[PDB]
Order: sequence, then C-alpha cells, then structure tokens
Amino acid sequence: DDAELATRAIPELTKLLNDEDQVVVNKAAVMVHQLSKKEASRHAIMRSPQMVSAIVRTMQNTNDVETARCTAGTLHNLSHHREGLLAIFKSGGIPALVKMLGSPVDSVLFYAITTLHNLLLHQEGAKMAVRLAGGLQKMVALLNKTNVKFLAITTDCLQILAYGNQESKLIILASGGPQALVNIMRTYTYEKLLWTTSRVLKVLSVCSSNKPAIVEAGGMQALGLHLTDPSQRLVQNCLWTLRNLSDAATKQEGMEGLLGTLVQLLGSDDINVVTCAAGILSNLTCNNYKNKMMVCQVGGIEALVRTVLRAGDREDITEPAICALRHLTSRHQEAEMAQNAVRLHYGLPVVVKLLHPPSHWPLIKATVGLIRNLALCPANHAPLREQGAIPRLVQLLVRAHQDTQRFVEGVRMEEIVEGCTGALHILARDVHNRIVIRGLNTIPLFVQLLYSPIENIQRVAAGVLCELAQDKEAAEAIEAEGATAPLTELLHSRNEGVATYAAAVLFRMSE
Amino acid sequence: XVTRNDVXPDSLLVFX
Ligand SMILES: [Cl-]
Repeated sequence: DDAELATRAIPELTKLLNDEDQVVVNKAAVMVHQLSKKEASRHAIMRSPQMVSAIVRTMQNTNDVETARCTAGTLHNLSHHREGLLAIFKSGGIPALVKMLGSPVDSVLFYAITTLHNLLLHQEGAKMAVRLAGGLQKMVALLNKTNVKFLAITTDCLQILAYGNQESKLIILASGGPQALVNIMRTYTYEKLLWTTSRVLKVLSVCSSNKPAIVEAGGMQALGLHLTDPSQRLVQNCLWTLRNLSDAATKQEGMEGLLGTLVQLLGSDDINVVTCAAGILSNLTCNNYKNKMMVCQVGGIEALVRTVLRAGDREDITEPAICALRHLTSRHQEAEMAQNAVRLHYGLPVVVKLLHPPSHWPLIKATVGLIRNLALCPANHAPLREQGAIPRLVQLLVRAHQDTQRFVEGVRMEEIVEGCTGALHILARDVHNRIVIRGLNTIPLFVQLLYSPIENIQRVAAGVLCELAQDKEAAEAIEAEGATAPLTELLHSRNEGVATYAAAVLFRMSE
Repeated sequence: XVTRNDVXPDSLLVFX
C-alpha cells in the first residue's frame, strides 16, 4: 500500500496549504483531500497535528469553494476515526465547522454538519464545545434546507444538544425552531427525518416555553398526520409528543382529523397507544365543545366505554378514559346523546364499579363527576340506582366529611364531599332515588353541610335538600333538623346557586 | 410526570 509515501508527503503539503499562492493552497487542498480518501494515507493525515491544523485554517479562511469543499471533505473523512475526531477537536475544528454552517455551498454544509454530528456522538467535550460556538443558532437556521438526508442529520444534532439542556431548548425556541420543525413534519415523507424531528419536538414538548410555540405553530395537527404511519417509532414519538403538548391545545381548531385518529387508536392492541390516546382525548375534550361534539360524532362514547372495560383496574387507562366520558357528558349540544350512549354501550355497571376499591381517590373523583353527568339523563336514574350508585356515593360522602374534620392521594376530601352531594343532587330528581337517599339517613349530614364555609358545598347541600323537600315527609325531616337557621343565612349569599337553592328549600318548608 | 389541573367543570392532565 501507499503508507510510506503518505508520511513523506504530509510535511510538504502542510507548507503548501499555508502558502501565499491561493492556487498552490488549492492544488494542495485537492491532493490532501485525495490522500484522505484512502485508509493507508488517511491514518498518515490524522497522525499530523500540523497538517490537521492547516486543513482547519484553510477551510475556515478560504474563498475557493473547491478548497472549502476539499478541506471540509478531508475533515468529514478524518471524523470517521478516533484519532481524526480528537485531531479535529484539538485543532479548534468545532468553531471552524460551526462557521462553515453559514456556507452557501451545499457540499460544504453537508461535510460540516456530518463532521459536527460524528463529534457530538463520538468525542467527549464536543457537546459543550458546539453549544459555546453558537452551533444551535446555525443548525436551527439550516432547518429551511430541502435535502431530507441533510435535515435528518441537522435535526439529530439539535436533539443531542437540546436533550437535558434547558438553555439549548430556549435557544432553539428563540431561533424559530418549533415552526421549522412543525413545517418539516407536514412536508417530507422521509421516515428517518420525520422520526428524528418528532424526537426533537418531544424533548421540546416538556419545556413550558416551547410547548405553546409548538401548538401555535400547528404542531398538534402536523404530528397528527403521522399517527397511522407504518413506522412504530414514528407513531409512538408523535403520540408521546401530542400527549406532552395536549394540555396546551384545548383552544386549537382544525383538530377533527387528530380526534378521529385518537378514537381509532383507542382500539390498538398496544396498551401504550390506548393510554396516550385516552390522555390526549381527555385533555382536548377539556372545556372545548367543538372537540366534545366531534369525538361524539366518530363513535367516541362507545370507544371510551370499551377502553374502560378493557382497562379494568389499570388506573393509568381508566382515569383519563373516565375524565373524557365526564367532559363528553356535559355542556355541549350532544351531551344528552352521550349520557344515553354510555348506558346503551353497557357503561353504567363498570362506571359504578369504579367507585369501589381498588380505585384510588383521583379515579373515584372523576367517576363521581361522570355519574353526576350520567344522572342528568332520566333514563339513567333507575339503572344507576339498580347498580347501587346511591349507597356507595353516600358512603364516600360520609368518610370524606369525617376525614375533613381533622388531603389524601393528591385529592382534597372537601372535593369528594362536593362531588358526591352534587351526584346525589341530580339522582334526587327521581322519586325512587329520593326514598333510597332518605332511607340512608343522610338529611342530617346535608343540613350540617349548609354550615360549610365552601360556597360549592353550600350549593349542592341546598341542592339535594331542595329536591328532597318536594315530599312532605322530607320537608318535615329537614325542618326538624333546624335547617331554617343556616338556610336563611345562605339566602343573602353572593353566590347565585347557593341563594337560589336556599330560597327553594325554605319555600317548600313554609306556611 | 403528570399534574392534575381543574379548569372550571373540566380537568387537564399536564404530562414531563
Ligand atoms: Cl391489554
């Protein structure tokens, strides 16, 4: 092989590169490049600190595109070896290469970004080095190029540098990262680039700065395009990102495509896919009635009821599935259809079951909120009674009220007291439900709740009592508990619900 | 991780 010749050549070629004649520099740059193309002589170049330092200074300071291309090309080749990568680093190559990410030669940009890529992965010190040389700003600026292989390398450098570095995330945000990354997701079909870009947006999705910029750049809809891709890793990184973003996207429009796919993904064999879909749907159905309607239009109620059945005790599925059903069963034109659909798709038994152990407080709290909504539909009154909702709602209520007189699993018991009394307020619309509720000897507790300093507890207590006091026997029980005392104080409340309900109970107890 | 935030009648599960 060459070997011998390569070594004797380097010393001369180094001197030629540092020459005044920019024609001699250029012919040297070309033969240096050519040597770098054979393993024999490539090892020669990497052994020579002076030669590598000469290549980095030529590239950085040349005006021949040919010698920019050739010198960068040489660094590309050196960067495939341990000796070469350390050489480039020690020769101050990282600042040089970052300068070359402003080149208006495509071959130079390619060689530059691949070299920095090999350094970021294979040379300790290079991540901090590239960051301090302003590599992020240069790389985000390059996200407007159109070569899918180049972009795949650029987005991969951005992911490496953004990961667990909150300054780099803010630099990517401040340089216009999110808009560029979203634009990639809705232009290119190249799986490696889409995947790498989805992984960048994932790192950024947990940053409370970037999160809203990604959503406003139209990132929900763009990531949405890819949820039915053949590539698992693409779909999964998109799902994870959407989940991270979803709580900031409740006010986005044009989300019908997404919501349709998420209802379809509830049916996945992969329980991770089902769980992310449930959580995203939970968030996007949060106070947005267009979303609530769209999810109902595409079989959402049935699909969620089936997720809850499928999930069993796995509370990571049931909590967001139940919150979604809760959001879908209230405050939108199709809330009444949904309340019926839960019953017709055999949801009521599983829903009432989830009020019991082993359910934890957050699921029980969501389940109470849902039962409260389901009970707005009169056709649910008897079914819910028959599944024993009422005695279990009263048992939760008493415990919460006893617990509050000294909270648990990241839920306030004051919150269980409101929910349960609210659900009982609505169920109490049915005369058979009222007989059961009275039968549990609850009127004394309801009256003590009128002494709660919490407006919302005052309102539901006065609420259920107002329903009970329809019937002579209850109106007499309520009066006998000295309810007129707190009720006439709640008369003069700033809260409309409280004062309106207080007045109703009082009227139903008067001469 | 996950944080629960009530938004009037409805709730948000904030996922990192
Ligand atoms: Cl499963």
